[PDB]
Amino acid sequence: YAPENLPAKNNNSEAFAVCHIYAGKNDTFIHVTDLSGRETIGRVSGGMKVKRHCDEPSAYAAMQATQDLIEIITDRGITAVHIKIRADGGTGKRVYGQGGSAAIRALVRGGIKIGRIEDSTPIPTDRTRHKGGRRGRRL
Amino acid sequence: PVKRRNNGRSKYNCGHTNIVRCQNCHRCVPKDKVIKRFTIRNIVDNTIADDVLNACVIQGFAIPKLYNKVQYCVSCSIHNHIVRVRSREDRKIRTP
Amino acid sequence: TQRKNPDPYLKKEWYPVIAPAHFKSRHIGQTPVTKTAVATDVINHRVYEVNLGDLNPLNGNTKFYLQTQLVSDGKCLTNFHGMDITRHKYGSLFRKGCDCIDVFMDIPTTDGYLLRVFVIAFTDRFRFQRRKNCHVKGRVIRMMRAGIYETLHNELGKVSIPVLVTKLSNFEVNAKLTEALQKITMCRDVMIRRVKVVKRPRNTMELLSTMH
RNA sequence: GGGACGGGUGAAACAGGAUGAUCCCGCCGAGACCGCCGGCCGCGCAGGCGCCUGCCAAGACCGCCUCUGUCAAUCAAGGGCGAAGGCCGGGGGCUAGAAGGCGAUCAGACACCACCGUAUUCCCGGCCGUAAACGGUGCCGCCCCGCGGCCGGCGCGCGCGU
Ligand SMILES: CC[C@H]1CN2CCc3cc(OC)c(OC)cc3[C@@H]2C[C@@H]1C[C@H]1NCCc2cc(OC)c(OC)cc21
Ligand SMILES: [Mg+2]
Ligand SMILES: [Mg+2]
Ligand SMILES: [Mg+2]
Ligand SMILES: [Mg+2]
Ligand SMILES: [Mg+2]
Ligand SMILES: [Zn+2]
Repeated sequence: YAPENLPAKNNNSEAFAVCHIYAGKNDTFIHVTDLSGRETIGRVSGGMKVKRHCDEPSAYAAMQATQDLIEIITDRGITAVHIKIRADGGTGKRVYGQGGSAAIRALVRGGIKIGRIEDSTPIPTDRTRHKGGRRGRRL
Repeated sequence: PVKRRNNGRSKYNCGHTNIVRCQNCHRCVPKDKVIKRFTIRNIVDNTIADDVLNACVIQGFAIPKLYNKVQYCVSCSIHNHIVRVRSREDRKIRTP
Repeated sequence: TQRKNPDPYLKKEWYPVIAPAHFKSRHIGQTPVTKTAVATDVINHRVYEVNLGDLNPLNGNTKFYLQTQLVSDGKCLTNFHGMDITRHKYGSLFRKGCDCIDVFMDIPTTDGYLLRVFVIAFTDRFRFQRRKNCHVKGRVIRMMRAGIYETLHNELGKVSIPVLVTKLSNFEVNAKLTEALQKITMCRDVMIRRVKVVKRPRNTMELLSTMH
């Protein structure tokens, strides 16, 4: 990578990106984006590191994917990131999965500086009707 | 015979109440009969809160919390131990 | 099906992003973009969410939205676009036993903007009150809403974008809202939830020059 | 923008992806709905009732050295209102989803679980007149242990506190 293909270096401050974590109940996504959500620097998913469909959202897969993403973004010249953790939302579980904390700890122990942390799960001021019926999943 | 004086719900001075959906099975339940709990938790587990604070660049930063209201149906609360089956005399207790 | 492609980041370059002069720290960061094949037209009208605490290093629960309107001298110039609080603060405000008033009003500026402002408030319990709930009678609520409308209209009726930005940054409108409302009754919290821009004039160049 | 899976489950498999999906961001269109506050709070004859602003008529309660003077209670016949589903004639078409289709489980599964999906769910005019329409307790009226909580109105007392 030529230097003009990388962010300008300055001891005054370090380049800041934004990491989007999707902590779903069936998969996990780790997405690094610049300050405006239009330029993608690195994207990885937990399903690229497991062979069983049931372990896609597991913590181990999240850690491996986070390591790969760390390598990529460090190669591309990024040092610090903000965090935006989210769940399914949208009239759904509204609770984080088991891979989010794994990804955060991997980032912390991977030599990355952390900025702000916030919730980004979509919530309605009021909703449509969800699936299941009026008796629910009877099982 | 009648098991409870409240008929298993808190319905006074009204005929009908708006419904809500269970967060586990999506059953439709009356608002006055559903079991509700309010929880406050950190976004990050306390195990790695210190690590995150060490890594954080900001000075004077504070860990944000999560505020959620969980609503469960009768069947799911018993299954997940949110409430318990009590003795006849203990049923009158209203204190946690 | 599958095919390999070259690494796109061998043809990218970065730009700096700058903030209006109301704030001490004016370097938001940098943005990547692809070389002309035009960058100066593709990095335009991009929106950046910046925390107020980082802008003025009481501030960590508020953020601003800034939009690029001009590229000059290898830098992106931005102005006001919106204002919001954080989600955790909003969730923390609510409480069981008290009622809340949520008002909204549409306010036109002098530069040709129409703004929508959302105001929230909560009631509190008196220091020596026998009961434990903080509910109030209807007439008090109506008086609170009327006072909110009056104060908002009088404090932002005739304002410009720079003055409004300064007022929002330094919480003056919140100060008058709480001062006035407390004359009606106890008022635990009184702030502005957020500000939205609905329509603006197509050409804003002198405005941009003044802000920067 | 970026480049290989994504969806879903107890575990899987049908539908999606180099015609670039999932993911991030901005805009556009339509139609529902009214959250955390929200309650041994309240209103209504019952069924039922929760966005902003404005208009319209109404109602119970309290206070009173205001007015009339038995004008009252309950009721076959008769009249009116009446959840959801359903029907007739027009609009509208997003979610969900009877019927139908399909993947699993099973000895079998035309069911429970997954996916697609018509009527319906929404509005206008009109029929139908049923519910565990339950406080499973008809309406009016009198007396009646004690303790306590909440809502509305009024009066007394002081050291003036909702
Ligand atoms: C309604 C679908 C049934 C299909 N199978 C049969 C095989 C099977 C084997 C299991 O052992 C690992 C198993 O563990 C969860 C589930 C199944 C499902 C069972 C399904 C039957 C359903 N009704 C009876 C009890 C029951 C218990 C369940 O445990 C939560 C369950 O999971 C959804 C489904 C069922
Ligand atoms: Mg069961
Ligand atoms: Mg029995
Ligand atoms: Mg009822
Ligand atoms: Mg109907
Ligand atoms: Mg009966
Ligand atoms: Zn539940």
